[PDB]
Amino acid sequence: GSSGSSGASIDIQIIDRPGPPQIVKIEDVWGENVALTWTPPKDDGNAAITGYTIQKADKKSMEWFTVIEHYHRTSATITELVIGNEYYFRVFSENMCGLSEDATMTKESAVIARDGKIYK
Repeated sequence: GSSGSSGASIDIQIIDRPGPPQIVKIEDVWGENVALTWTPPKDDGNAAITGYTIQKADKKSMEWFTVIEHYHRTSATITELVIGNEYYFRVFSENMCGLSEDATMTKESAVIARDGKIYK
């Protein structure tokens, strides 16, 4: 097919805390590293999305420890992971306001193990 769309005369410039990422998935997990994959915002209209803060936590103390801040890419490889357990992860949104009030937590947890299934 073929179609387009263009035409508007308004500048909705309403600054405010950045929302969470469209979604957050886990590319995969191998050895003692985890691969996270979050999608970009649908807004992206206020403050150049500086980056995205990642936080990992275990199902033991559910403690969140700043993994990375003011990032760039949309994917980051986690480290320091113990094989034979699970862990969570949440991606935040920064720019100027601060950290997104809410974070898109992986629908599921990543099971650490010395293996990798190429499901894609």
